[PDB]
Amino acid sequence: GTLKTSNLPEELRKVFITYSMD
Amino acid sequence: VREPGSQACLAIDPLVGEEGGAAVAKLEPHLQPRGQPAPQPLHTLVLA
Repeated sequence: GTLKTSNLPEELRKVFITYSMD
Repeated sequence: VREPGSQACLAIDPLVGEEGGAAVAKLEPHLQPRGQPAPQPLHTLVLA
């Protein structure tokens, strides 16, 4: 196979997580 | 008695046009071969 790297800017690398205690 | 000379019966035979008829044609699509370097689906994996 061949390798690849995404051009995803840094601004799109932010993620937010919501969960519960268990 | 009468003679059929003038009133003789008639046979019939069509003037078939088969000698000049066009033929039935079969179609085949020229497949873009995968034997030639055709593209492939880029099933991607992640190196974590």
